[PDB]
Amino acid sequence: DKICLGHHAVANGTIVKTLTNEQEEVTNATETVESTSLDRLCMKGRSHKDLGNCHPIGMLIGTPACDLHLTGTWDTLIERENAIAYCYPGATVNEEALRQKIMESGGISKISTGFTYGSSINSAGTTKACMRNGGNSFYAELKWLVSKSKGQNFPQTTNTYRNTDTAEHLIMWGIHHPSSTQEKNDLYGTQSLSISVGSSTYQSNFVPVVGARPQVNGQSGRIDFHWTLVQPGDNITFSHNGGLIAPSRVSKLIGRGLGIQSDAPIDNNCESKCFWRGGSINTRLPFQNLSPRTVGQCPKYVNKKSLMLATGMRNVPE
Amino acid sequence: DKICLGHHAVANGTIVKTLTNEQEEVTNATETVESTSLDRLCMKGRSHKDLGNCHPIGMLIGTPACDLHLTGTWDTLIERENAIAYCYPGATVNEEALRQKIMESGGISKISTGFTYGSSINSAGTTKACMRNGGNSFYAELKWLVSKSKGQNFPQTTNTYRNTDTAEHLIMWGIHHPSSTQEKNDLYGTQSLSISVGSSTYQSNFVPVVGARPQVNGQSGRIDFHWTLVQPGDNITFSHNGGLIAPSRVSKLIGRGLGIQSDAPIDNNCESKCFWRGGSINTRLPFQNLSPRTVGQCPKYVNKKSLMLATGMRNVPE
Amino acid sequence: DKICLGHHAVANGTIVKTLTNEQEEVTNATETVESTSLDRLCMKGRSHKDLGNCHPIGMLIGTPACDLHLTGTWDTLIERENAIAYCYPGATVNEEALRQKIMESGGISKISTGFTYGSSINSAGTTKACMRNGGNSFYAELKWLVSKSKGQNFPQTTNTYRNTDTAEHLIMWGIHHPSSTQEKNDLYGTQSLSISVGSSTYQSNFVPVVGARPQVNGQSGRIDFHWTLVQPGDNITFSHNGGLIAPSRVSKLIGRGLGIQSDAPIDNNCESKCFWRGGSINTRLPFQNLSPRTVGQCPKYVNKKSLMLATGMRNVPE
Amino acid sequence: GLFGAIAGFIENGWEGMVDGWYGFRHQNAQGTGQAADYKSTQAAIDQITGKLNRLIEKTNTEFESIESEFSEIEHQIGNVINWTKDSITDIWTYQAELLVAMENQHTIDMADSEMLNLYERVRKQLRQNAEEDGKGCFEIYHACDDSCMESIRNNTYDHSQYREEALLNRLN
Amino acid sequence: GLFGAIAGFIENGWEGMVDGWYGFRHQNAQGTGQAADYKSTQAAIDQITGKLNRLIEKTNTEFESIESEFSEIEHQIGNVINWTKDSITDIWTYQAELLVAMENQHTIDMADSEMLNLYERVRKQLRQNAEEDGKGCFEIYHACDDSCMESIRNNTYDHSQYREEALLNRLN
Amino acid sequence: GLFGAIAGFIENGWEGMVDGWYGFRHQNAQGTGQAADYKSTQAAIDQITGKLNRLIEKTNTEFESIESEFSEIEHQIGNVINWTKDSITDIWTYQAELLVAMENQHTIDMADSEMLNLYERVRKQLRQNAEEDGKGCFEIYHACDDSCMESIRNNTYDHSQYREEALLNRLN
Ligand SMILES: *[C@@H]1O[C@H](CO)[C@@H](O[C@@H]2O[C@H](CO)[C@@H](O[C@@H]3O[C@H](CO[C@H]4O[C@H](CO)[C@@H](O)[C@H](O)[C@@H]4O)[C@@H](O)[C@H](O[C@H]4O[C@H](CO)[C@@H](O)[C@H](O)[C@@H]4O)[C@@H]3O)[C@H](O)[C@H]2NC(C)=O)[C@H](O)[C@H]1NC(C)=O
Ligand SMILES: *[C@@H]1O[C@H](CO)[C@@H](O[C@@H]2O[C@H](CO)[C@@H](O[C@@H]3O[C@H](CO[C@H]4O[C@H](CO)[C@@H](O)[C@H](O)[C@@H]4O)[C@@H](O)[C@H](O[C@H]4O[C@H](CO)[C@@H](O)[C@H](O)[C@@H]4O)[C@@H]3O)[C@H](O)[C@H]2NC(C)=O)[C@H](O)[C@H]1NC(C)=O
Ligand SMILES: *[C@@H]1O[C@H](CO)[C@@H](O[C@@H]2O[C@H](CO)[C@@H](O[C@@H]3O[C@H](CO[C@H]4O[C@H](CO)[C@@H](O)[C@H](O)[C@@H]4O)[C@@H](O)[C@H](O[C@H]4O[C@H](CO)[C@@H](O)[C@H](O)[C@@H]4O)[C@@H]3O)[C@H](O)[C@H]2NC(C)=O)[C@H](O)[C@H]1NC(C)=O
Ligand SMILES: CC(=O)N[C@@H]1[C@@H](O)[C@H](O[C@H]2O[C@H](CO)[C@H](O)[C@H](O[C@]3(C(=O)O)C[C@H](O)[C@@H](NC(C)=O)[C@H]([C@H](O)[C@H](O)CO)O3)[C@H]2O)[C@@H](COS(=O)(=O)O)O[C@H]1O
Ligand SMILES: CC(=O)N[C@@H]1[C@@H](O)[C@H](O[C@H]2O[C@H](CO)[C@H](O)[C@H](O[C@]3(C(=O)O)C[C@H](O)[C@@H](NC(C)=O)[C@H]([C@H](O)[C@H](O)CO)O3)[C@H]2O)[C@@H](COS(=O)(=O)O)O[C@H]1O
Ligand SMILES: CC(=O)N[C@@H]1[C@@H](O)[C@H](O[C@H]2O[C@H](CO)[C@H](O)[C@H](O[C@]3(C(=O)O)C[C@H](O)[C@@H](NC(C)=O)[C@H]([C@H](O)[C@H](O)CO)O3)[C@H]2O)[C@@H](COS(=O)(=O)O)O[C@H]1O
Ligand SMILES: *[C@@H]1O[C@H](CO)[C@@H](O)[C@H](O)[C@H]1NC(C)=O
Ligand SMILES: *[C@@H]1O[C@H](CO)[C@@H](O)[C@H](O)[C@H]1NC(C)=O
Ligand SMILES: *[C@H]1O[C@H](CO)[C@@H](O)[C@H](O)[C@H]1NC(C)=O
Ligand SMILES: *[C@H]1O[C@H](CO)[C@@H](O)[C@H](O)[C@H]1NC(C)=O
Ligand SMILES: *[C@H]1O[C@H](CO)[C@@H](O)[C@H](O)[C@H]1NC(C)=O
Ligand SMILES: *[C@H]1O[C@H](CO)[C@@H](O)[C@H](O)[C@H]1NC(C)=O
Ligand SMILES: *[C@H]1O[C@H](CO)[C@@H](O)[C@H](O)[C@H]1NC(C)=O
Repeated sequence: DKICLGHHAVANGTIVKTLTNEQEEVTNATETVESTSLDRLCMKGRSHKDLGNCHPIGMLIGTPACDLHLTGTWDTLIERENAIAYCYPGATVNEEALRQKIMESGGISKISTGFTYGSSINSAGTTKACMRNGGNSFYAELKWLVSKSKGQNFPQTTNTYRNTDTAEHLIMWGIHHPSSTQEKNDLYGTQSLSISVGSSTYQSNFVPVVGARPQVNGQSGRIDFHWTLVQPGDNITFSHNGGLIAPSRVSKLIGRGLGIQSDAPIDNNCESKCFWRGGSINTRLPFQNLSPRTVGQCPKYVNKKSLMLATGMRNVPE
Repeated sequence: DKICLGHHAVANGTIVKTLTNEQEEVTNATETVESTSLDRLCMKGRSHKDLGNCHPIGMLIGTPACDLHLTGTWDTLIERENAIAYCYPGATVNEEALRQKIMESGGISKISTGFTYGSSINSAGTTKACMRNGGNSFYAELKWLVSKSKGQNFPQTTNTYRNTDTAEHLIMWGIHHPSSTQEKNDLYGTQSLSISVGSSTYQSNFVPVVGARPQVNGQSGRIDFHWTLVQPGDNITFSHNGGLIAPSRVSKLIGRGLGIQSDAPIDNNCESKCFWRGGSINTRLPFQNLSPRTVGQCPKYVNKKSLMLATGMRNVPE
Repeated sequence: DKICLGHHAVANGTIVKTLTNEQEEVTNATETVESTSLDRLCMKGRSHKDLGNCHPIGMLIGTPACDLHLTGTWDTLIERENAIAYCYPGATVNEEALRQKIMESGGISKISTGFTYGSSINSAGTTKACMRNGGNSFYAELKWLVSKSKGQNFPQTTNTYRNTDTAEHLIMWGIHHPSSTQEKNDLYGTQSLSISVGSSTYQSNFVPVVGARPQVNGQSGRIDFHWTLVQPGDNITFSHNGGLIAPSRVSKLIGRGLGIQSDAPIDNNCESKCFWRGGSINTRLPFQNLSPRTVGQCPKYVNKKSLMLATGMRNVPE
Repeated sequence: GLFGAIAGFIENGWEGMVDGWYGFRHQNAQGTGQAADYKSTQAAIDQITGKLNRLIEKTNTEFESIESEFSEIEHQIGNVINWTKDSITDIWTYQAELLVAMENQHTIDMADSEMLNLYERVRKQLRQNAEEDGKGCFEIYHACDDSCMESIRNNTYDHSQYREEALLNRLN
Repeated sequence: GLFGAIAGFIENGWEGMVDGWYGFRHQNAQGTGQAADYKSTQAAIDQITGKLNRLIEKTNTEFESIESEFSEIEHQIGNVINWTKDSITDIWTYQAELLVAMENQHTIDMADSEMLNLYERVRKQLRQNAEEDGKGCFEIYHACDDSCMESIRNNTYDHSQYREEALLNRLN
Repeated sequence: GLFGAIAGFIENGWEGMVDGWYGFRHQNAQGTGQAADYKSTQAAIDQITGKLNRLIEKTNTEFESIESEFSEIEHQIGNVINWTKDSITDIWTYQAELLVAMENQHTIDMADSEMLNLYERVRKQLRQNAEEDGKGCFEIYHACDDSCMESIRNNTYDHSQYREEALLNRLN
């Protein structure tokens, strides 16, 4: 002669944290922080470009290992560890400011500079560091300018690139730094060298550094690279008596793409919006504990491993 | 023999978001995000100084457009688009850092330097770019230093400014870069050129650059400005042999100001304490969705178009 | 035949802030924001080094003040205001980056390079700015190179340091800047001057510049400093004909510690995990109103004086 | 909701009631009318006005320009500014949404409280003189004139006046 | 708990209740019984679903790498980024632990309320035909068959049928 | 408030109760006595302890110097750090203000219900042997001495022994 009331219960409950207790036992709960990572770059429905052994800056200069990737259109650009950019010893002035600019870009278009050289200039400078086909070569987009004969002073030559396109072109050039005073006089001459670059927004002078250095790739001499962007209708004029690594082609970035720095293998079976150094993150929930550094539409990083959100009521055993 | 209880409800109810329900109907609700903005600068109760056609940096060097406000005191400062900074082509090193110091300040003063030179030096050098009364003029707070006669060599000049005031002053100098080797010897001399700036708190060496380049404002030659702050009591010295224009009087930044940058009509009937490039924001609401870039005391920017707060109770249809 | 139910209360209750009420009275409350600061630096358990009048950079070059801080290990580094690193007037390029790097270390080790010189070279050139025991000295970890014969030319000497350690090393060198055009001729010679520093990762050339300037510590000349990291196995080469201050020792930073910029008395009986300009912060509360600039395991700075968290029921008066 | 009054055991209120948030409707031999409560209406508004005033307050953290609207920004540092500003916007957009959801969930259950408290006040007052139907309406086992219905609203209602009278109807 | 029903006066839940979240366990002359309630269960389910709905609402915020992975970055900006990232992390870590804990507290108490709201729905429906047990049951003082207890659960129970019967059983 | 026990149907609290947080006072033929229930208080006290354990937790997330407190930082990069340091502060201030304001509301409504839970616990013990006044007090209709008052507090109360005596005084 009685009617009773009560809730449902389970044998094994799930522990959750509350404002009053961190040992609360609810009937059922779910996870909110992702721990699962796919060690693959999910590239389905995505026109990706792997670089393999090429480093982004090599695309603009023409490194032998980066010869494949000198042009293309993409929405995503993948970069690897140990990626070579400089065949011949050296670096680029603010190279990171340039590298992430390429990883933000969605394609590279190449345009000729149209540079004519005199009789006293050997525009066919090569090195054993840059190898193509098997023999010696040079950076694809650049030209090493030396004296035609030993000793003879490099002539004061004026080279001008002009813009015609509606967009802005990124021009690169290098400065050679000889390994000894005796070697310096062979390449350009005994005379004092000065490389002056002039435009409408950029003016800077460079003097070739000469001195003894350790051997890199089998060389003591080094070439450092410089870069600037020229506006539409704007001209860039070079004035030098040797030492300048001339530009044969200028670079032009098409659109906007995504830049991934991961060593993980590629996969076209899955698709992802979130990437890190160890692969892809595919999840609906808003937290992850994999890495603080990610790219794209991503869950926010948290220091905790597990955080359980309760879906059911208090679990009271029988 | 009966008494009933109830709660009022409206015919036209509005929808709000909760923790459990996405669409919950309430009797009344108000917005928490400001979407409306007046496209006018509200300057009531503010001793504002409108820059107009001139640039903030043009005040310290003396642009013909900044003649009406070389000195003056204010609480807020308004910058306009396409503001003339330099009549003679060139840029300032750390241009933005220099710009922000003027926008931090609430008033600029000018203190004379008293820089005299030898008979060989001409300080009356002027340009065709800086137009004053349809003539040939130079910057108001700087003087172009060239050799007296055409073809002469510039002597080794040593000039020193003395900071005697209790507050620090802003010294400004610029290095001129000749458009050719024939122009470099024309008024600075055939000698080797080097400009040195030395004090207790700042020292750096500057060398001019030769080489042909496009004509901006009908000029191939450029002047790049450099700046430092002379501490109270300290002394700054300019050791130059040619290729430097000297300051006639330095700047003193006093008090704190507000830096507004927008192109909108000025209104002195309204008063606001936050501004953006579109207009001004007058709201009590803690959030806004108009622009992520604001200056002053503002509500925090959000990506939500609408967030409604329940002013009333749970609306049940009757 | 009666039983009443109720609760407990107190006379003078604590006021707290609520969601629905500004003024709410409770039976008990506790603070969450820290107002109480400790004006000491608590270094119990911590193996620390107080520099005092000496600057962290002065440990590397060997400024008279740090004759007791050249070598040693710690887990905490304390730096004081108006510190000393330059007995002779000058500044280090990229100083702050160098400064922080030393503060981000837990011990310094030193190894002698053992650079050797010829008969015509004087390595023991000293200044009265770097006084040691009354007599004239020079930075303990550098040697001033001058010609043995006053006036004659300085040899084209080359020096190279070998890095034969598993971990990396830091190297520093000095560049002289004369006050008169006769100083170079009496110390180094009348010939042209150039200094070439070279490694596999870093290389540069910088010429000693002459110019008149104000006197600091009686000295009109300047000695500026430059630094780079030498990788394990790599070499660094100096091509010089004078004007260079060659290092007599290199430096290898050990492990990690904690860098505090504070002018506060040291307490060895007290222990702490957070430190600021005005001392230590010891607390279990999650917030503070003292300083935004803090180091170590430190509670979050909030822009409010006090916020109290209720620890009892609502207080009802009688 | 939580207290099961609004959209709970009371089916719905009244649109015709404009003179309050909570009210009484009386049913007797004389006729039918309506009179709103003032005590529980203000008790609900005080919670809301407190909240409404708690967010309209503006703090004075003055922020100065770091990005130029006309001048070009350096690209490498421009990405550092962009990364922070987007992160900050993401925190505030998150906090703005969670607050609205938090406060709306609390206000909706707060109203359920003052309806239940008004119900619990009358229930204990009528004591044995009445029985609840479950639809949110008290049935007294005697006749109440307009003075008898007004006495429950003014909170001055003596249960011992109708104790044996209404206890007689309950047992027949 | 807050509403004091779950783990409150009711000792424990039933591990046999598989067809729902809340139910009845009735005993009469015919025998035992066990049937769940729809409204109470669904109110608890519908609210959790919409609570899980806000969670998976993904932000369309595009971030790009400001910190280089393989190459080196400038040491001073390299500290600024490391500081900003760790400060952003601290916000989202504490914020996450707050949300989880806050939503955990409200859900448990929400599920507690719909239990009490059902108990109050049965108490008012039985009017004066049944008295409260203390452990969450109802002592029915009349002969209530298997179709009679169903009329409670169907919300069709009429006390007028058993009023005279139960009242006399309560008083002898 | 939300549960109307503290600052609700009860006029005020007793300022002399030192033993506990919640309790009862009896008025019989022998006199008045003060006793506080241990179990009902612990439930509220332990809930506060859990909040105080959440805010002493170690945020070991270590930070290091980015601004030189003695020397001067470059203007442009130094200005961005200011904007970032102020934004994080502006967030953490709002975080600290919300946490406190909310947590307090919860503790108030926690204790508001934690005696209502005791009020309903005693109500179910007595059942039909006592009636409700409205002020928050149960008046017993039978002879209840000090050893009888002991059982009501000690929960060892049996209403079957006193059922017949009470249901005579009520209906008279
Ligand atoms: C840090 O953050 C700032 C602000 O978000 C970024 O500044 C933006 O820079 C981008 C360049 O990448 C600008 O986007 C481009 O705008 C061009 C013209 O904009 C005008 O027209 C729009 C109308 O929609 C006006 O709102 C605006 O005021 C201008 O008047 C477009 O021509 C560009 O399109 C290009 O891409 C398309 C792809 O479909 C191609 O067809 C072409 O290649 C085309 O060139 C582009 O949309 C943007 O305007 C700037 N923001 C603002 C507020 O002005 C910084 O770049 C960012 N730093 C980073 C990412 O490193
Ligand atoms: C900004 O933040 C980043 C990330 O926190 C910092 O970068 C870290 O820098 C430290 C110090 O150089 C690195 O720690 C080192 O790890 C080496 C192990 O190699 C790999 O293993 C780790 C996992 O353990 C991987 O994550 C990664 O692939 C590493 O490459 C050790 O060999 C190092 O030990 C050395 O020092 C000790 C003294 O403490 C000596 O006894 C040893 O002989 C040895 O020489 C060291 O522990 C860390 O790996 C870096 N992480 C990343 C992601 O790059 C930046 O330093 C920081 N920027 C600042 C402070 O400006
Ligand atoms: C980023 O934001 C921080 C603060 O959040 C700023 O850091 C402060 O910078 C200001 C200058 O911009 C400094 O304040 C000024 O100090 C000058 C020297 O006074 C010293 O000695 C006194 C002894 O009594 C100390 O109190 C003081 O701290 C200094 O050490 C004064 O000349 C200035 O006084 C002027 O202003 C005040 C107040 O407005 C008025 O009384 C007068 O108008 C007076 O002329 C001023 O006090 C301060 O040292 C810095 N504080 C901290 C904590 O570092 C950065 O400037 C900012 N970065 C930017 C803008 O790039
Ligand atoms: C047994 C022995 O010691 N080997 C001799 C070599 O010393 C020498 O060739 C080698 O050394 C020279 C300089 O001493 C070069 O570095 C040379 O390599 C190249 C290179 O591939 O990088 C050759 C290029 O032709 C040259 N490029 C030009 C045209 O400028 C560069 C260039 O000198 C540097 O890049 C400048 O920094 O160097 C290397 O193989 C040869 C004689 O060759 S040489 O006449 O070209 O000097 O004789 C070996 O017996
Ligand atoms: C039709 C045509 O092509 N126009 C001819 C002009 O090119 C030329 O004068 C112009 O060019 C000269 C240099 O070739 C100058 O730039 C000159 O402008 C000034 C200026 O900026 O005002 C003149 C100043 O007197 C001078 N300032 C001083 C004192 O140094 C500066 C100066 O040269 C530069 O700033 C240094 O970098 O330039 C401009 O008018 C004239 C012939 O004039 S010339 O004798 O000066 O050569 O002929 C036009 O037909
Ligand atoms: C007022 C007057 O005419 N008196 C003469 C002195 O001024 C002068 O000695 C002093 O001035 C010179 C510059 O001309 C230096 O500042 C010098 O100081 C030192 C220094 O401590 O830094 C002395 C060092 O011994 C020396 N270091 C070495 C070993 O080279 C340096 C160094 O020359 C400078 O740093 C280069 O810029 O300078 C100070 O003593 C003396 C000079 O003649 S003497 O050296 O033969 O005595 O002549 C006085 O008549
Ligand atoms: C670039 O050169 C052309 C002539 O080839 C000239 O017409 C134009 O003015 C130059 N551009 C600028 C920006 O000066
Ligand atoms: C530097 O030179 C030393 C010997 O002088 C040599 O052992 C080492 O291989 C050189 N470094 C490199 C990177 O080749
Ligand atoms: C428990 O089951 C329910 C319903 O199927 C679901 O909501 C919840 O996510 C489950 N928990 C886990 C850990 O899968
Ligand atoms: C709703 O009406 C009330 C009373 O007039 C007022 O408080 C509130 O601001 C109104 N809201 C809207 C959106 O009209
Ligand atoms: C500035 O220069 C002169 C040196 O003659 C002197 O008045 C003053 O001491 C100098 N200032 C400082 C700070 O050394
Ligand atoms: C509150 O005061 C009481 C004294 O009645 C004390 O026992 C308790 O520790 C205090 N609690 C806090 C959080 O300060
Ligand atoms: C009822 O009368 C009392 C006076 O005892 C007064 O406080 C209250 O406001 C009255 N209510 C109405 C609705 O007039």
